[PDB]
Amino acid sequence: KRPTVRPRSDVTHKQLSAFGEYVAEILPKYVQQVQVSCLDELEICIHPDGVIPTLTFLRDHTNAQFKSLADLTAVDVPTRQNRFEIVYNLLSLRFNSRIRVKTYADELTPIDSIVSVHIAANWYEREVWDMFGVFFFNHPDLRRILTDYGFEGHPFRKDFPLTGYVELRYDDEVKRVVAEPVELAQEFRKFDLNSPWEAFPAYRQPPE
Amino acid sequence: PSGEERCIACKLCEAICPAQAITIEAEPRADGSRRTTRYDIDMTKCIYCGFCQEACPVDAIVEGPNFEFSTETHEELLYNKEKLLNNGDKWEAEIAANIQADYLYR
Amino acid sequence: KVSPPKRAEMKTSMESLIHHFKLYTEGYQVPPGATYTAIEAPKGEFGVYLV
Amino acid sequence: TQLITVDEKLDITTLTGVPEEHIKTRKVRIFVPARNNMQSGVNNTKKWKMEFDTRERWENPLMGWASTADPLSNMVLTFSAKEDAIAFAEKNGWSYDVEEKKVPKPKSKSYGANFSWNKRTRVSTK
Amino acid sequence: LGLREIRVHLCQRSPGSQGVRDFIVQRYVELKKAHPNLPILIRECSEVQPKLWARYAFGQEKTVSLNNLSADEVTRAMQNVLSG
Amino acid sequence: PTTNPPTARKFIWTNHKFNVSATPEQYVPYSTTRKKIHEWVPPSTPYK
Amino acid sequence: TSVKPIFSRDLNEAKRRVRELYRAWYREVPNTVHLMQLDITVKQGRDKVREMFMKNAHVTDPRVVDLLVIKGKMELQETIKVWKQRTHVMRFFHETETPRPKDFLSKFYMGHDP
Amino acid sequence: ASNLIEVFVDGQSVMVEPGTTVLQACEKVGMQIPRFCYHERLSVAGNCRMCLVEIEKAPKVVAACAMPVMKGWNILTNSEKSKKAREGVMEFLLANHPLDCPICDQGGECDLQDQSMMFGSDRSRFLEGKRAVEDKNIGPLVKTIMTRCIQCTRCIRFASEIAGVDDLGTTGRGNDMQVGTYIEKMFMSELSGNVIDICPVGALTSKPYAFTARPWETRKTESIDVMDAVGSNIVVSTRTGEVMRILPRMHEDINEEWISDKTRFAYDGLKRQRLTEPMVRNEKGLLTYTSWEDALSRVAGMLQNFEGNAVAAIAGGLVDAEALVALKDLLNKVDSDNLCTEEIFPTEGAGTDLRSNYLLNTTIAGVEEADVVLLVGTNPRFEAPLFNARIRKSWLHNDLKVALIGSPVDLTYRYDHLGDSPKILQDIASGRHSFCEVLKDAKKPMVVLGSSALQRDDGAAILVAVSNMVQKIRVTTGVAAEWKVMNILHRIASQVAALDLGYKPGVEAIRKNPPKMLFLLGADGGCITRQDLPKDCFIVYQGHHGDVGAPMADVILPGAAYTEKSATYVNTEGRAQQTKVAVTPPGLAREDWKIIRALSEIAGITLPYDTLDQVRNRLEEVSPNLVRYDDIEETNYFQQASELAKLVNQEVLADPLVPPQLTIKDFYMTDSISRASQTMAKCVKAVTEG
Amino acid sequence: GVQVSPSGEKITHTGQVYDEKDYRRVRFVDRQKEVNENFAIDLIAQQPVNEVEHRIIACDGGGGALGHPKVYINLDKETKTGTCGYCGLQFKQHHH
Ligand code: SF4
Ligand code: SF4
Ligand code: SF4
Ligand code: SF4
Ligand code: FES
Ligand SMILES: [K+]
Ligand SMILES: [Zn+2]
Repeated sequence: KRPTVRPRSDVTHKQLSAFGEYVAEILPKYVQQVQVSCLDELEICIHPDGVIPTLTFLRDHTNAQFKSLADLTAVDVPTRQNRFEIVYNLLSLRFNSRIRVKTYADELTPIDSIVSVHIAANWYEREVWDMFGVFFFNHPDLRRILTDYGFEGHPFRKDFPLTGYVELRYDDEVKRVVAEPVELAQEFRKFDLNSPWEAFPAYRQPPE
Repeated sequence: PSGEERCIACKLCEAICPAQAITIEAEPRADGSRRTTRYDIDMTKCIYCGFCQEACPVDAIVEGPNFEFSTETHEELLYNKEKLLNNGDKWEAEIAANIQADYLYR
Repeated sequence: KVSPPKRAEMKTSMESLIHHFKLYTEGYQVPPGATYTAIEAPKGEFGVYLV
Repeated sequence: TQLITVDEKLDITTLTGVPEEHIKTRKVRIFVPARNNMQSGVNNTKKWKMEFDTRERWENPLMGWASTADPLSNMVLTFSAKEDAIAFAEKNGWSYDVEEKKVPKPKSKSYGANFSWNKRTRVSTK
Repeated sequence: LGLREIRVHLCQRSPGSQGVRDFIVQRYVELKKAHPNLPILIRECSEVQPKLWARYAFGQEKTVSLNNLSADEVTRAMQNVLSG
Repeated sequence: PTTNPPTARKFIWTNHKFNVSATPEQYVPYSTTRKKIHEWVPPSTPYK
Repeated sequence: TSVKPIFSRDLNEAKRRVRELYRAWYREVPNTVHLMQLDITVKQGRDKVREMFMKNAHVTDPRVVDLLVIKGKMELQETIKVWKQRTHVMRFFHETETPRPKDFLSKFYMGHDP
Repeated sequence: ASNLIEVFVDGQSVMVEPGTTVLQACEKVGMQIPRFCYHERLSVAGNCRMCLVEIEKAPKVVAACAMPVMKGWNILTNSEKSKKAREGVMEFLLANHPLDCPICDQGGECDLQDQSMMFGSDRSRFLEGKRAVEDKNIGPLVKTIMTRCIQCTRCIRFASEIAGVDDLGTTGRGNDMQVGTYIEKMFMSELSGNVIDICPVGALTSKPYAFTARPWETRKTESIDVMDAVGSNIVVSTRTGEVMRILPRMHEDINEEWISDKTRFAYDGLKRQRLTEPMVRNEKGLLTYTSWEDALSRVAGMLQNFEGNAVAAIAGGLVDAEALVALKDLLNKVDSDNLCTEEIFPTEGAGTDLRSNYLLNTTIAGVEEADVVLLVGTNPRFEAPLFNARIRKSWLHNDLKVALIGSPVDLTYRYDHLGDSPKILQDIASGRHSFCEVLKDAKKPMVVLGSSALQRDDGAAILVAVSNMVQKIRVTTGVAAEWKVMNILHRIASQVAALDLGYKPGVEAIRKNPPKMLFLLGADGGCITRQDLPKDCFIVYQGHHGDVGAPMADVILPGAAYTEKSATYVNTEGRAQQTKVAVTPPGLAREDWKIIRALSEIAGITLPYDTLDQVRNRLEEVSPNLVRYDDIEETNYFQQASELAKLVNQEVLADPLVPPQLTIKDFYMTDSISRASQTMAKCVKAVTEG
Repeated sequence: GVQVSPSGEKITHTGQVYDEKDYRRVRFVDRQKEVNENFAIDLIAQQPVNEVEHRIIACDGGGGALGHPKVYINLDKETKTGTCGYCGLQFKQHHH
């Protein structure tokens, strides 16, 4: 009706809520939270011990058939004890659906790799380790995949600086490409682009 | 058309520049006008996206149609206000015609 | 409040000028949430997980 | 069989990859940022911020730009709680200064005080 | 050798500084009468140990911890600092 | 621009210049701002 | 104060893994110097390996020690299979980088950085 | 729930005190109602109508800034009526608001723009022509473009209630109502840049800051002001390593929301007359630039040449505690005790031994809590503008009774002028005064003695007379022991920290024993010169501005400024605060304690600290309140100090108490940064001629 | 107009010129420091004051949507022309 607002269908929300209840009652040992967004996306937040059973159940169950892992990633929220939120987006071609599975980790608690469930998880978990430092148990070959050889630090972390700590240049005395502490001719000018007025009253957190 | 600079040092182009390729410093002029004292565009940093020319409220900064301006040193692509004003004076006969042909779409 | 107004409207209207200023300096505020949007790219499924 | 005991400080500085200078010589500040006095909006005073001490910015000889040498100059981290920021700073091995949140004091407001019979709060104009 | 400065660090509300507080309120005035040229800096804080600092000629400093000392022994420590 | 000449402005260059790179007429960048911090000038007369 | 281990229950087998990694690096240094045409000697490479281990020698958390061993094994594999180049190997020596002096007078003369 | 009423914001219960407005209840719940004319420290106006909200089961929206909640009200802050009201009011403002956003200094700092984006519509229906208003010329500090004004009367209420000048107002009627002055009048008081702060639109902008930067450009550094001894918390806005602006910071116990004009606009003096390189005298006698090694070598050689009493140091006003303790340690290691300050405090009696003897013991919240205030020998309006602003706030709200001994100066409130002679202190101590019967009627008196009054020759006599008077007041009124009556108001930022560290106040020791080597730690007051110094005196000036102390120095050492160093300053209350680094010192200038420590290492007596935290540890082990930041820990022993003061046997003079700052022209230039500021020079020229 | 330093270097419209002892003139040695010849302050000083009849005038810089945002200038002060804050054109009210 309204030309500027997205149309909303409630049938997808009902179906995803029913399937979330289904998965939650099937796996109460690991499922910690089930939510359906207003964008009609199902998220299941599980304990890190249940990554392998949850992913295996979602891939091999007759009513799930999430045989395709869309992607695997991490989100660094450095204000909780377990700062890395590991996100698995999965696609079911049989039922034309998508699901999201979340779990948590910190810098010193590795989680189980799901290479035995999906083979794309090999390179995806290599990227997660390279960019966040989240180790993965039982990985066939875990190593860096995008950073330079000998790169120190995991650059997608929040506390890692945007420009990094070292920069490369060709030194003619040693006839090599060498790493120096980073100096910028012009510093990256950060901007404070946050309005002091609340934009969304639906997301107003209660005062502390 | 009077010859006064269109730029009013509002830094909208600097704010919207996705590559942070624009550096602007400003102060009131001798007649009290709000004008820039530094307008630098690092063309080695610029991504040629037109966000500056579509964020400029007075059509001061534009991407004129010159593309054959390759240089032999890295420094010559670090434009300042004198270079940009000279480019505006050089290409005004074409930029004004392009804006005349284009401005009804934007 | 999301898309910039036309340039004539910006140069003739106060609300349009304010919105042009804020969209091209701060940008629109996106309400908090996460999504995975997948699009049939020519090379396959191109996905964006936006938080 | 899957639970051990660690009675230590939870130090991950050897794993973060930060050079030793930018750990030992750095000071961080944990604070709720003050409300910008040009505005009356208070939505930027809700979250704790951790920033670093300001280092040298000099003038570029070629162009006059603000050249810098420290990488942690634009690094600002957002935390929901002061103790969370404390935990992150101690975990990453940075010395910190903590400023307590300046909540504005509750104030007794009365519109009728502008028209007082005897008190000095009576205004002379509107 | 040669006393230059006395500093007394104490607490306003602490049992360990009670003798120091008593010493100040019943003996500091006549002490200042006795030595009206010597800086006896009384500094009080919330979470400091009761302390005495004696600064001498070339920057030397002797530190005496007088936590949980009563008024008479704080007086005796002060006299030991003043004499030598 | 013979049947439709462009608009004439007094600030438009009357003589077009080609690419002047690697010539003495080339463009050299510089900071266009003045000095911001002014140093104290000591007096030229001795105190004693 | 009770956490989940990664590989080592306590510091002893963590130090055992550290000794195994040091053994592997010590054996691999001469092969690296022979294979990549390095100006350094075998003594300098083993000294650099010992310097890196002693740089990390102050940690007492078994999980951190295990992750350090994992990272060291990753770098060891990057040196065994020739993925690190001559530049990547020589980046450990910082021979083009002048060192900042550690004394107050030199830091005062150089600049404002402490 | 005694004396509390339960109200609801969007159905959520909250208990509020009676008289709480709808806006205050909503901000207690946690939501900020839009506003333009309401300010938490101004009176309620209620004219901008942006705060209109819907109360449930009520047909008419109410103004939340003025309407108090009654009982059980459900405040629907996000209902359709509230949203429509906000959209309508925003449309009415932007109908006549001028399209000036690119050329307006309120670029990203605009309440009108932000509240438009958050609550107004996205387009305009206004098809008519806009109004335009001629600009005013109220002064060279505040630039007026009154076409942008939304007639919210915030500036009028501020100038009436806090500045206390009654010079602004509205002339006209209807759509032609214009804010300003009817006559061509220069609106120049102290605390006059706060109208630039509180004007929500860019109608009242800053003329020194004009067109310079944008708020998204500016980095914010939270620091402390050192232009006086109030210690106002400020934000230094720096862009690309250059100080761009000074804004206040919200600190309820010191400066609330405002700063003085000197604090706000004297920052441009940090860009002129700056010492950038170390300098030494030639063989001709002229100062020439040299290296740090050479300059410190010369100073160290002369220092190890000279012995204890021959070496002395004098501290100025803009000096941090770290440099003060470093210089004290250096002179103590060469066995020198002549560590003096330019400002004079009486050493007779207790002196600086008891910390309550030289502090604002009641503090600024105690000014808010007091009922009678007796100001002796001070002009607080210019010596401590935020302290006087707090006095005026208490005078407005708590009906404070203010009396003044000293010359009659305009304090922007009505007081009782008891006279200017210091013998009135003896009269009040004897108990024969109309103010004596006022005081015995009073309950929580406060007696504030000025450091400017202590600067006189009979400063000790004045201090002991005031102490005797305060003792008589305490024994005749029966006040509680928790209430502090005696207070000393300082005008020097470094003075309280120096007295805590143990500096002997005043240069009387220098005059008694003229030193052969002299350190001037930012000393630019000219209290000691080469006329009363010996002929072959070696002078080293360590400072940031070359004003009075640099030209008379043999060696010049460029130090940092308060915007350039992380430093410790103690205000009049005894509260210690630290400034953070906003920019770096220009040229070869260094941090002051680092300069002193490097000099000590070259001289061969190395101080036991190398980093700033170690210097703070030294500060703690000297007097451990310079590390208790933002702490207001109480002092005692006024009885002991008063007994010693009673045994002091000096006599007051017949000269009337005349403060040095009688007018705002005397206010605008007090220290080296103010004297180097061009903006302050323009202010002086305006209040003198224009 | 373009003026030269005692060093002979052209002074820009921002007033920028290197000092005699400034080493950064070596970037102009064997090259040229290019300065925009048309000074906008002088060019806008050359414009005649527009004599209008109304108390409030509207300026958009000319060309409609090709100019600057449309603002209104109040010509009440008879001792000073009203200057457009964007384009610098001056207007004066004709009281005859
Ligand atoms: S076109 Fe270039 S200068 Fe303009 S906004 Fe895009 S990147 Fe920046
Ligand atoms: S070029 Fe345009 S967008 Fe950039 S500062 Fe100037 S007026 Fe603003
Ligand atoms: S006050 Fe605000 S809305 Fe008005 S011109 Fe300035 S930025 Fe725009
Ligand atoms: S000038 Fe500013 S503060 Fe004063 S009434 Fe107008 S909008 Fe309000
Ligand atoms: S905020 Fe209440 S009417 Fe203005
Ligand atoms: K304003
Ligand atoms: Zn115009």
